Amino acid sequence: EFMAQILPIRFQEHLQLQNLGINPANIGFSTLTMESDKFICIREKVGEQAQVVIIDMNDPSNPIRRPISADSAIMNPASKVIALKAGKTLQIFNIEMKSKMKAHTMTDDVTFWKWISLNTVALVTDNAVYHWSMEGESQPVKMFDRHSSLAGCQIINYRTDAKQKWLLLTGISAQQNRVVGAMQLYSVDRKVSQPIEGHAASFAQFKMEGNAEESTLFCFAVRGQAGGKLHIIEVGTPPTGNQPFPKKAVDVFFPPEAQNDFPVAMQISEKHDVVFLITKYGYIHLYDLETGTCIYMNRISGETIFVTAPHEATAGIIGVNRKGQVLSVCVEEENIIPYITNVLQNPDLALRMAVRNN
Ligand SMILES: O=C1N=C(NS(=O)(=O)c2ccc3ccccc3c2)S/C1=C\c1ccccc1Oc1ccccc1
Repeated sequence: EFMAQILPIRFQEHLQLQNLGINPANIGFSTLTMESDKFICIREKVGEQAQVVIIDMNDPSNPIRRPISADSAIMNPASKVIALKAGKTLQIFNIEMKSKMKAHTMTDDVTFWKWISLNTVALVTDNAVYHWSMEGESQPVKMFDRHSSLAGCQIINYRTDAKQKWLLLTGISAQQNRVVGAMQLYSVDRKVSQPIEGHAASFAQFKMEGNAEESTLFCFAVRGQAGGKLHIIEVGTPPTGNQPFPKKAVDVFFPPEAQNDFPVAMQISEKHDVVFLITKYGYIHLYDLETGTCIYMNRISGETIFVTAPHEATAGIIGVNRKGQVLSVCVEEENIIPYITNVLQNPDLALRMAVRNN
């Protein structure tokens, strides 16, 4: 209780989507996308008519709404560009210039897709993953074939390292009354896949003390038969001159009343070298990227948070919950080291954080 009033985080509510004319039935994974902190896109069928709604997070009181039919709609992370699909037909549309950009017809249905950069869409079929540039004439390019361990899964995420050399596909399945995560880590250079049991993950770049060059880290969290675990590992050849990053493995805690909770989302602060982990029940956890030390845990949402993105300005995490609350969490930069000193009583981490300068 000493200094218990000083949190290491700042929680913020940004929006309530039901106050912006969004039907609650459409606030969910199949109909609402948030590919970055810049936009939220919702598909709604008002009467017999399919509509696409775009909320510009910089102008949220003026949603853009159009009678456009699509099975899925994802805004570009940065520009006023949208990808739409209808069956096997994909199109990318330049909203700003009110013009079509690119189109492609697949032979296999796309069951999941996501923007992975300012200019590339990843496409997941039942049997493969493709990357499609929004520029130029190029067709999607196959990156890898799907591993059998993901067969029949609901795909929930796809993401890459910054250099697009380490690719990660995540799915879940219902095995009796358990939700089991299955990941496929693919190395572009080695042309090798590794199946991993995991629920949520991210990549990060991290410059170790004593090294001149960044390490590419892969962090994943799982709740399996052994309970909750978080792993932080370097992937790929360490830059010449670097020492290797020692792999970290730490517990992920669930209270006794939360036996059916599990990880659903992860984002990593570039600036603060902190991992944000969100659970199905609406808990957030913070871990130190370097050591895996658990900094903080709390239940921040009464409803499941079903989509997240980096929150750029604060190097935090932003998300939408099933009632339509748009919320974020970030490090509170002036309070985190007091909290580490006096509540965690971890002066090694207090020092290491100040030395990084944060
Ligand atoms: O009615 C329209 N209203 C618009 N306004 S907008 O550009 O600000 C805008 C705004 C929001 C959008 C959301 C999703 C997809 C496109 C959008 C475009 S463009 C248009 C028709 C149109 C124009 C050019 C070529 C074809 C057109 O028809 C379709 C376009 C995409 C999918 C299906 C049909």
